Amino acid sequence: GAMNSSNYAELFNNDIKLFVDDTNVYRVTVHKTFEGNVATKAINGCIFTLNPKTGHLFLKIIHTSVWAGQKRLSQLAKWKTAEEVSALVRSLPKEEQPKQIIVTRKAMLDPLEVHMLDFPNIAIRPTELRLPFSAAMSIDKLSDVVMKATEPQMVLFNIYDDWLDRISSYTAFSRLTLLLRALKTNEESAKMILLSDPTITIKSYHLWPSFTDEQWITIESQMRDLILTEYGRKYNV
Amino acid sequence: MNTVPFTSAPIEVTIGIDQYSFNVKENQPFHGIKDIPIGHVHVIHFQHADNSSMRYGYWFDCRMGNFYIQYDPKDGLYKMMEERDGAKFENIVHNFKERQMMVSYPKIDEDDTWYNLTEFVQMDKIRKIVRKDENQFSYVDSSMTTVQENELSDPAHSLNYTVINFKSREAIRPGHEMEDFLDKSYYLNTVMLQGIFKNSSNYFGELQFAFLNAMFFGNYGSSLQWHAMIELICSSATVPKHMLDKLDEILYYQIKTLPEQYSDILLNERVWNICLYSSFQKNSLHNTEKIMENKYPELL
Ligand SMILES: C[C@@]1(c2ccccc2)NC(=O)NC1=O
Ligand SMILES: C[C@@]1(c2ccccc2)NC(=O)NC1=O
Repeated sequence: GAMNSSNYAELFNNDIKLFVDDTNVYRVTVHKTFEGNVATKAINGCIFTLNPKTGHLFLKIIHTSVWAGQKRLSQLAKWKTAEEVSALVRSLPKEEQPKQIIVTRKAMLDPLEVHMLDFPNIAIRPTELRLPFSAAMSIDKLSDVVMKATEPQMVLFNIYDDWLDRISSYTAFSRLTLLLRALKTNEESAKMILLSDPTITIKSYHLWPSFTDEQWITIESQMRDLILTEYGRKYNV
Repeated sequence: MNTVPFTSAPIEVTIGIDQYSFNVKENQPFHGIKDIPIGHVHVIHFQHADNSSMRYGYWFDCRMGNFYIQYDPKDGLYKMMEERDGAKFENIVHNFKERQMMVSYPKIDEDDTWYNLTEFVQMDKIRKIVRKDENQFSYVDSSMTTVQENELSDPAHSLNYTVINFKSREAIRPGHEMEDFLDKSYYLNTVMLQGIFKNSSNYFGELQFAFLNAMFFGNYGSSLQWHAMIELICSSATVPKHMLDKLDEILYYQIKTLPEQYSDILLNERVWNICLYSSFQKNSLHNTEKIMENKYPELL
């Protein structure tokens, strides 16, 4: 059934699983028309499909042309997400296909179940965790490849960089969710924390800076402080 | 007008015949039911006074044979049987009528309530849902499960309703996933009507039989089937106009007949609110929406 705090270590066992987040698939800017009405303009989006054990991120870029001439785009977006996830699964060798797919929003359950009827043995699960994957577009290199796309495109990343050489996937996921929670709560502050020191760089083939173990502890503490702060600044505590 | 005689009534029981019910006391001199209208299926049903558990009964059509009821003290129930000796049967019935030992099927001469509830129900189709081919009548009870319930356990004793499942490969064309899930017309018209039922009359007959089983025996699975068949129509954007008009009449008489005190459990809140207020056909069931709003506004 649903994924929550009690069954959390299941994410890091050896059953292949994928998280799917659809929160950045259909993206718009809202603006005034010359007549003073309101209109939207779509911008490129992305499906965020993540293996939490390995860090493998299947970033399907959603180009604005897929919305042309379509109605009820927020509904269509969920079905397009499910179509693209189904296509990804079918593209993988049998031994790489997931045994479970966990959707971060419950409105993805029926679209994905219907698109995966051919895969009765793949479990489609919701989660009670409030995961911060919407903040993926605050990662500069991911935002860049999405906004530069001129056509539909799948781009593959490892969202953990090389961390698994030194830490477990439980710890790597905890670091990722802390970074993304911070970026979601105060993007400017979070990004200041991550880059303030110009001597720590981001390798060309990485997403995050090349922190030493000691520096990650400092970074991680600064992100907790930020989240607690904003939580005060927000609630006045 | 036909007759279903009873050998005797050894145990106290409430007997129903279609939408009517009466009490028979233990060893009361009761020898059956006369004046049963020809032209309709009928159901004769039972609830023992000592175990209100297990309502059970028999669907039959007197044009298909001479049927009677006899209590079996081993199996502990009133059993329907066929009498093949037509002269023996006529002799038995005439004696019981002369002695006035039978209740008369009510002859209220103004409305077609039973006709309206059984318009499309045929004994031949009942006998394919309820398989027991050596008898011309069909036994149903409160506990019998459906073939779909069994997929989610005795197959001989099951209700073989047509399986409807909105998240099934039968219901969803590859490449039309969103289209077919949000508008079930393909599944209704091509898969079910053209493919399985052949015509809307047979579809309505199974819908009406499921409702009657859900209401007379509190058969949970029949209730599920009735609602699934309603929802499949209401969730289709493209439905023949005559089918919508007939469905409205069917449901009207079903809601009209339902016991007021069984509404809470016999009516699925989600399906009815969806069907009357959200579905493609939300504006196509005027009679049904009006009786539902005046009789069960709580549910909505
Ligand atoms: C007339 C009858 C009845 C009529 C109307 C509602 C319920 C029952 N009374 C009775 O003893 N047997 C019936 O059928
Ligand atoms: C309430 C009940 C039900 C029966 C028939 C239709 C709807 C509900 N559920 C169950 O398990 N037995 C029932 O009589």
